[PDB]
Amino acid sequence: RGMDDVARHLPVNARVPADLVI
Amino acid sequence: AIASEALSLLSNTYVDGTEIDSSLRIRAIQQMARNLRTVLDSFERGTA
Repeated sequence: RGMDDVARHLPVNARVPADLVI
Repeated sequence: AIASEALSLLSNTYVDGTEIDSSLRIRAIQQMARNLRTVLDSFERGTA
């Protein structure tokens, strides 16, 4: 997939109307 | 327990400075440090 961050070794949130139960 | 052809790499280097042998030296170092990372808490778990 990347190989680059391993080949060196060797934003927003909206609110929803929901139904919350525990 | 470590296997055959596993500490013989960690003793000396049969080659002269090859990268794959750096990878093959950092793999055995981990296979020998990980077991220690368990047995250093195993004899604390014995007290449990």
